[PDB]
Amino acid sequence: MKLSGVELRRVQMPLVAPFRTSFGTASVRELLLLRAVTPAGEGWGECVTIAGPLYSSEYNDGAEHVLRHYLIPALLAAEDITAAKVTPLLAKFKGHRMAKGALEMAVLDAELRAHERSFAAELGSVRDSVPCGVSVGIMDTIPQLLDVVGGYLDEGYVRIKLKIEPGWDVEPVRAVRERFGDDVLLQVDANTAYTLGDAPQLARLDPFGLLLIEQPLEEEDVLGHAELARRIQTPICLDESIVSARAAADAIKLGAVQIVNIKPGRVGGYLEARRVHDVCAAHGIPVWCGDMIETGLGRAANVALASLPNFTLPGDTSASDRYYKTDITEPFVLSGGHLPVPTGPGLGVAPIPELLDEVTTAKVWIG
Amino acid sequence: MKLSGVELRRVQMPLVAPFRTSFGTASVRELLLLRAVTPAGEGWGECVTIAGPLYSSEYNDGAEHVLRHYLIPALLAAEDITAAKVTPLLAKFKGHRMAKGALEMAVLDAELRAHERSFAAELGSVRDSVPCGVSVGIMDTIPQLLDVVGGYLDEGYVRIKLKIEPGWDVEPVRAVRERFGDDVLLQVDANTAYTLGDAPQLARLDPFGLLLIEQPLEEEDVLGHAELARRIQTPICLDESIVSARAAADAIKLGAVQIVNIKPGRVGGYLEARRVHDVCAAHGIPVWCGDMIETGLGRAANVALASLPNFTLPGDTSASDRYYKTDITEPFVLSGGHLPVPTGPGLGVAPIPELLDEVTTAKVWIG
Amino acid sequence: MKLSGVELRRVQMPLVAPFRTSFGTASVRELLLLRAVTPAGEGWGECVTIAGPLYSSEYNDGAEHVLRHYLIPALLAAEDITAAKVTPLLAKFKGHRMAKGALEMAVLDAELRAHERSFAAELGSVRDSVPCGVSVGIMDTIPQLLDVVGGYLDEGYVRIKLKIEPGWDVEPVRAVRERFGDDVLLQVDANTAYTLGDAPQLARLDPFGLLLIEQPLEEEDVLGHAELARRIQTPICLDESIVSARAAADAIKLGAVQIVNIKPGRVGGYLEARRVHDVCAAHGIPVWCGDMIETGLGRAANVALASLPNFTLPGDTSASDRYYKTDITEPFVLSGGHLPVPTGPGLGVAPIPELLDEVTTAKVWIGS
Amino acid sequence: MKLSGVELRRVQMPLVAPFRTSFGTASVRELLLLRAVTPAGEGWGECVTIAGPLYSSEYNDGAEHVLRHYLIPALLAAEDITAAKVTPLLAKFKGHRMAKGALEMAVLDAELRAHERSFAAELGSVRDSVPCGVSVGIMDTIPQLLDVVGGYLDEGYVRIKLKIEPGWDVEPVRAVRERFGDDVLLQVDANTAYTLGDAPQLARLDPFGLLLIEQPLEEEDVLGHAELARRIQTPICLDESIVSARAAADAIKLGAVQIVNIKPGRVGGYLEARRVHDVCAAHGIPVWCGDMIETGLGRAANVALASLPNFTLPGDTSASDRYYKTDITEPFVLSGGHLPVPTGPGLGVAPIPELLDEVTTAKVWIG
Ligand SMILES: CC(=O)N[C@@H](Cc1ccccc1)C(=O)O
Ligand SMILES: CC(=O)N[C@@H](Cc1ccccc1)C(=O)O
Ligand SMILES: CC(=O)N[C@@H](Cc1ccccc1)C(=O)O
Ligand SMILES: CC(=O)N[C@@H](Cc1ccccc1)C(=O)O
Ligand SMILES: CC(=O)N[C@@H](Cc1ccccc1)C(=O)O
Ligand SMILES: CC(=O)N[C@@H](Cc1ccccc1)C(=O)O
Ligand SMILES: CC(=O)N[C@@H](Cc1ccccc1)C(=O)O
Ligand SMILES: CC(=O)N[C@@H](Cc1ccccc1)C(=O)O
Ligand SMILES: [Mg+2]
Ligand SMILES: [Mg+2]
Ligand SMILES: [Mg+2]
Ligand SMILES: [Mg+2]
Repeated sequence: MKLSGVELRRVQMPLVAPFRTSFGTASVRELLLLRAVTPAGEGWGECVTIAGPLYSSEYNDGAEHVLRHYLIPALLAAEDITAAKVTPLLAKFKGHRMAKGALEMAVLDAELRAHERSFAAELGSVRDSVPCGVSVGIMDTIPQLLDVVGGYLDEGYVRIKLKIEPGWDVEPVRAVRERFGDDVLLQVDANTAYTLGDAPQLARLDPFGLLLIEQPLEEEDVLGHAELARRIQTPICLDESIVSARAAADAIKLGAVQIVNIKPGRVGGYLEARRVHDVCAAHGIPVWCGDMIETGLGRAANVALASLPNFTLPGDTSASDRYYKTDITEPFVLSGGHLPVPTGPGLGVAPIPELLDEVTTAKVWIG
Repeated sequence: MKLSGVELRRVQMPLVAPFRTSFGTASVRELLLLRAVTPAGEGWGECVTIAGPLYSSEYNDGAEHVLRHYLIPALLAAEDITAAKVTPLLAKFKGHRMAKGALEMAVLDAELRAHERSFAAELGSVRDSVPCGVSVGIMDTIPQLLDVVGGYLDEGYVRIKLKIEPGWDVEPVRAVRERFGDDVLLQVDANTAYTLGDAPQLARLDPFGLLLIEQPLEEEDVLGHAELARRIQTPICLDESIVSARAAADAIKLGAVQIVNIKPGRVGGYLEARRVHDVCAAHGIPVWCGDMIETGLGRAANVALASLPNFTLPGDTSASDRYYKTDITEPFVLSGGHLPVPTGPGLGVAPIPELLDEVTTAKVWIG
Repeated sequence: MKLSGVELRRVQMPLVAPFRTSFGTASVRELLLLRAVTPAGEGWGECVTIAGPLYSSEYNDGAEHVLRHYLIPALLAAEDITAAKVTPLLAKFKGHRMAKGALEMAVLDAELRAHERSFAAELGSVRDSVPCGVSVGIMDTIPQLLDVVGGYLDEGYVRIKLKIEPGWDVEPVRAVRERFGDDVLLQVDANTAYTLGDAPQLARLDPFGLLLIEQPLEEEDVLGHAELARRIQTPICLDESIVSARAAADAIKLGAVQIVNIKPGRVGGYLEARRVHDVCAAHGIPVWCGDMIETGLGRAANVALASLPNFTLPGDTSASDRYYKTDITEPFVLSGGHLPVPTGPGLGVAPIPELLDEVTTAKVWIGS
Repeated sequence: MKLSGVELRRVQMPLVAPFRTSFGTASVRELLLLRAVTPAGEGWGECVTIAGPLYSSEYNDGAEHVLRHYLIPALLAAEDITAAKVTPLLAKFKGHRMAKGALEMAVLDAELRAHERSFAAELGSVRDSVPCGVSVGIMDTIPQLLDVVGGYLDEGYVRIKLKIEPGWDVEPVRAVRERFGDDVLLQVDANTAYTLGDAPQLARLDPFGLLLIEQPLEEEDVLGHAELARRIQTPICLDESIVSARAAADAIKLGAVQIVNIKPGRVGGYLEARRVHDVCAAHGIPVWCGDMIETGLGRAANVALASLPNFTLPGDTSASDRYYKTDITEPFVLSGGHLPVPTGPGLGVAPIPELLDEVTTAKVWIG
């Protein structure tokens, strides 16, 4: 595969409802899409960065910059190229995992389309559909939360994840437990908002039987998570900290984690994500698929990834309409709490050009 | 892919020279080959069992029996089949890894041929050729060893591995070191022939600067290998003990291993072998590709596997003519101490039917 | 003595009731018997393999094959043989523990009959009878389970062991506890059906005061069992994982086990079983005797084994009639919840030839 | 067996040469023999106590007393008796292991004679002869030591063990090494004579390549031995400390021992000794057979014991004439450095009544 060039698009899509997290609130999703062009044809990738460096150090303008002036040129200068070779070709560049991952996705989609092979087949899928949960944001009042939660249970979502932060943890959890009972699969996610000094407050979650607490402490504090685990009954899950398969292995060896959230972009691609899955499986650590409010492109890849054998807890890969009135691909629709795994070549979906154009803010060709 | 049936062949091929190991001597290679037939076309697999249970519990008649009456029927009874799905379809059968691996290889070869994709591309190859060492057997006299070794260094093999056993360890190593010097990459392999009580004898290998000692103790004695490592300077490498990715992770956590030999058949296939590679990479453990004196079918798959990024020590995948005057495939030929990675669809090689018939002792169709 | 030869028999015996486990269901027991012939006399051994490799990698056709073409010829080729020497003579062959154990049993039985000595005396028995529990399979409905359990408590079995699997764990246990109370000795056995990810489901068994959970995870996952132990209150017992005395020592050192199930065939014979017992005793680990639905030959040997001092929990060595209408030997009959330890030479029992012939499906002689 | 009674004999036998140890010197062996009488017939046992409590707390008069007033009556009062049941029948009496062991030996010899079975068969012998070393005492001068050692090497003993103590360690070892070379198997035995404060002195034995140092510290100081092992290169072997299989397991778990000396009387019998062997084997710890200057009765039982599979270092079971001009049984005679394993029923030997009467100093019947 000689790479001819890449099209970078900025896209802006309105959200059905504001999504609030410990780091801020969003009414819109701003993202980067990549169209890799080969002599064979096209492949699509999606960057999971957001507008500013509030979740991790990467952000949309930074990703666009590093892709345009370093990563894409390094691939255009090479002669062969395969999805596997992207990693060594870009290894000299430190970090920028979300950007590398987006690029690897587009290359992989082009490569697999050319062999008429699905993402699911390449990654090692063993099922045709996957059970889906939903991530629910911080709200202004308890009764507004109970409404939203009740709504998603009614749609048939099999698990609820609540965003939490200081001032919004024990009360929402108690309320959800009182209203909906102890059989609902329930977990929480802090996005780094606590310190080890807040252990006694997080220990107040012990009686509610949560599946897990996701990333209570900061990204770099792996040892702190192992300390925290000695003080609370709720199992620790890491997200922000798991930047690679090596990072997962390290965290596991140190007793810092019992369940891992896998997000392809965060780890530098679908291929590294597979390795994270394999490392966790080998240590008996369950994994589940995270979501970065992707369009249908990323959603299609994630649903494929989530059909691997060690994904044994429900993921955040919700139906398109949880986030968007109008997706840019044919949308994902919940059915019996599950999403179906795509079947065509590559991602098994492509942007509907009319819908994509409506939401494109900017476009540039790199050749 | 619906699987139509499988052809089981017994094959017997003479060896250029007797090959002696701590468990016995062979002048011939007896093996099983599989031809998986689909509507799409064919795929080939090779079983790495030997005639009796002297290296592991599996052996040729046992593999033929379990394939024929359990493994193959379970795949024929399934609706849709993929290489990835072979594992869960056969999971209810305990052990029989070499047999399962052979069957998975044939299915994978058929699947990939149909997508016009190489084993190298599927596994994640990052190089076009690989450096090759050679495994050298136990001999009757030191001077006969020095001859053979000198011969293989002359052909351009980049590393020597010596089979060892009680009564044939320190002397052969000292002799090779006195005659060829300290810069030759040199290692040893015991195939389980020692006990922890022999530590003082194995410590006598400390001054010769060996890369490793492969499987000094029995397959089940992982804790003993960790104990042995506290007593000798030579790094421990495991082979027989590494039956899966989980087994590699367990050995590594216990300090029982510093370098891992990967053999696809021993671990239940090329897809598990890839997971062993990934688990070892994530812990910083170098791997290298083993050899089971395969025909060109297995040799092609191994050379592909050995081109993955964490294979950072030379493998035992020697040229065809190290073992055979006449291979059943287009032979592998050493060139600058390297073998080239195959490029066509699937294995990138197939049996030359006239050569295969000369060496086939038996044949049966399962349908 | 020189071994003259060995007779291999395939035997099929119907079960009184279907027996369901996490790995399948059986209405019949298919097994291998061995008759070792020496100048001194005959001895009997029993292989505990089943028809396919669903419990371990070994199975009946595989055991027959490896016995016939490797194990038995290696013993015929030797000069002098004792039960103890069987292990080194067969050491070059990797695995095949059940097959080796069957052959050792037959050689030992012949050796001990010639010295007019019981299995019990050879192994180090300290009691004349042993308390017996029962292993109860998975059923289609909770009320059918309660009926069967109630029946076995009525016969005087001192302990109940329930087979479990995903979808059949917390409910059957709760039901048995509700119907029969908290004083019944109760345990469960998964035969490898769970993963470490199922720890929260297995932790739901915490309030029911089980003695143990046997082999919740796969055979090779010893470190995982140590991890599981830190997450559940029910003590872990290993079965499939304990393939030798070295394996038991390793599991114990890693905190992966608190109680060990000993099955002689699984460990490569009665002599290795004794060593497992002794290693466990030295580390303070209780053991108990497992059952593989053996005929009266294996049952006799197991009852003997179970009379050793560190067998301090009731075993699965149930009475013959729990499994079989007609045993091929003098049957074992429960009495005050106990089975008596056999007293004659060797096993202390032998097949009744007419009963054995009714049930024999194939027979072959292997000699030098 | 109902036990009818036991005959206790005191015996005194002169030694060919004085035997000096860190705890004293002996020119004579004073011991207890037991003759257990059943309806079936007789069996013999031997107590390995010495005259005073200088090696352990047990001694001849103490053993005679405890046997006569506690142990033997407890067995006479029992209804059925087997060698295995001795242990539970005597369990209420604390300690007195050498005494219990002597009684168990006699009962076992009677039981096995009645079944026409050898000690070797009962214990699990896998060889017909065993290699033998010799234990050499402390001497007044270095040149006298070199003579005695040279003599025993000339007879074909395969290993030398030197008794040592403060003032007699480094010099004798150096001298033996300078005279006879580095290939002689050489070890030392301190019988508890050092403290952890003498570690720098014991570290001066590092360069002489000793197989082991036996019981450098006191019986109770198991943790101290583990400390000492961190400070010297010579492997630690325990003798006095290994009072049971449980003790061996404890010592091994604490890193206090690499090699174990088994003495049946010290551990409370041949049946516990077999358990010590099995425990050590399971942990990969080599064992070897000790000697307490027994008569041919004990010697016969020890040679049988030493033929078990994990006895992988030569024992102290020397030929009868190393200690005695005239043994009370048919004597053990070295042959190619080996002693042959007895073959008859029970011990395979019995006292020659005229020789026994010559050396009997006292006799009593307990009935
Ligand atoms: C899509 C986007 O970049 N929004 C916000 C922050 C944000 C994103 C996603 C969820 C919550 C807040 C920003 O950084 O300005
Ligand atoms: C569904 C969700 O909460 N996704 C992110 C939050 C997030 C949304 C959008 C962009 C970045 C982060 C997480 O799992 O933390
Ligand atoms: C042809 C063959 O498999 N021979 C040996 C095995 C063997 C293979 C390779 C090297 C040495 C021995 C046997 O007796 O089973
Ligand atoms: C090339 C070689 O030495 N292979 C095996 C030994 C072996 C050869 C042939 C068949 C089976 C095993 C090893 O790596 O240990
Ligand atoms: C007789 C036999 O081995 N039957 C089952 C297995 C089985 C044995 C014991 C209990 C349940 C199932 C089979 O392999 O099909
Ligand atoms: C009585 C019983 O449950 N035995 C086996 C199951 C089993 C029965 C028969 C043959 C093989 C396995 C166990 O404890 O796992
Ligand atoms: C004869 C005797 O038991 N003498 C010494 C001990 C002894 C035995 C063996 C070797 C040295 C001293 C004593 O107890 O005083
Ligand atoms: C032969 C020898 O050195 N035996 C004892 C010493 C000893 C001899 C005789 C009686 C008691 C102890 C030991 O190994 O420590
Ligand atoms: Mg998070
Ligand atoms: Mg090897
Ligand atoms: Mg079980
Ligand atoms: Mg001593």
